[PDB]
Amino acid sequence: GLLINGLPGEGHYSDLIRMWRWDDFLRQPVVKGRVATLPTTGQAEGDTYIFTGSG
Amino acid sequence: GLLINGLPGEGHYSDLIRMWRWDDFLRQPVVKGRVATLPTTGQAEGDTYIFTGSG
Amino acid sequence: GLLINGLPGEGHYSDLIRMWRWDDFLRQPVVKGRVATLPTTGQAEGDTYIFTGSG
Amino acid sequence: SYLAALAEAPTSLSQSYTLTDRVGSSGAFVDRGTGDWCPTGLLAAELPLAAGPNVVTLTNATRLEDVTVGQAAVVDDEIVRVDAVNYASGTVTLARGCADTVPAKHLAGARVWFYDTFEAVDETVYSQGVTLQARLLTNTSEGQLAPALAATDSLTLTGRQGKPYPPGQFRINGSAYPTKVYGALSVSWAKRDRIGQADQLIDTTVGNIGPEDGATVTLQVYSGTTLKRTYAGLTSSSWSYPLAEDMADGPLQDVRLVLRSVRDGIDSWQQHDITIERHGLGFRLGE
Repeated sequence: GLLINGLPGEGHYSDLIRMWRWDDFLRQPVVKGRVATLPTTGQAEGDTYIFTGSG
Repeated sequence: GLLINGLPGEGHYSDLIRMWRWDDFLRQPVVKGRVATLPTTGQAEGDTYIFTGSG
Repeated sequence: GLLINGLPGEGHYSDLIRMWRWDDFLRQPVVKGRVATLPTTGQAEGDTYIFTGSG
Repeated sequence: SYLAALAEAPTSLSQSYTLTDRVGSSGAFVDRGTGDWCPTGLLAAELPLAAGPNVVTLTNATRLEDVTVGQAAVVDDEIVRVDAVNYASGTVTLARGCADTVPAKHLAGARVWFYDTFEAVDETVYSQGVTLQARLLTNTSEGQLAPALAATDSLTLTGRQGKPYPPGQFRINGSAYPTKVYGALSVSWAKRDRIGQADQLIDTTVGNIGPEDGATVTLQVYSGTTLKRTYAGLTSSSWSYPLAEDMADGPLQDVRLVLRSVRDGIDSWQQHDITIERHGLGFRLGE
């Protein structure tokens, strides 16, 4: 149980960008592959890798 | 078929409250269990029960 | 990979109504059937057909 | 309460005028003294609601030469301070919201009185709520005006000196009288003590000058026409709308802010009142 409600409307634009980007990502939850480290190169929009690096 | 489009620009803060609630809640549509009555105690954020009471 | 981010705030109303309609539709992604042509009659809200016409 | 009168010379051959007044609508007028002519002028253009110095041009100005910087000028129901004077062009700079007054709209043609050092005062003390009838009689080397030809007027006392001063610097989210606020509502007010200020004229732009013994701040929240929330006993210099009532009242696109100071149930004569428009997430997304 976690929550993001009641944003002070001063920082409302950041939350608006959040609603834009996450909603855009929600078309299909697909991962190109599991990775133990963040790909430092060769990544762009539409690339989703499961970051399972120790931590 | 239903929609939530038609509404004035006055009372839509509740609409966006609901947009912050539903979207975040839909991370994973999981129900802790089916209930024929609303749990009157011992419930908090993250608790979802299918209210399947008569009616 | 695609995005709908960073629009000029002047026209944010159109894309907000957009995301509202899409969120409303996301309750259950159901298609009444597959159609090679857009139904020209007998359609209303809640009717979803897969437009798989040539093109 | 004390009574004062101001007048303009009808002719260059008039030296001064006599003050005659009586209590109520019955009785015999008792001479109270004489006073000189008060310099005055007419505003050529409207004076917008804005704190700090403002440049205004005066038309039909009289005795503009004798005006001095630092004097107290009263127009309609606002007391202002003169910062600069231009004899030739009759353009002066006025400090808005000074003493126990707040800025207000003044349409073109409003009369400005530089009453400082040019007012006739009746030394007798009168209690609040009493209605007076007074007349001004012109005096010339040829004699005095016959009372039958003197105009009559009435005034209702309101204990102006008794009431506490209203709050000063009224800034909302860092802006003065803004019509645009992005979400969170922050209102800042200044604390004014009449005793400490004494004869000094302090405008709204100045900061806190300390509170007055037994004086607090009260705020009223309205829904445009209806009263929804009322916060009293405020002692801080800022207030924010609690999140608890935001859902109950929902979004309030049109919010009326009313600010005043009250001590022992004594409300200030004047107050602030503006209807502001809110913007941000959940406010005005019809466009």
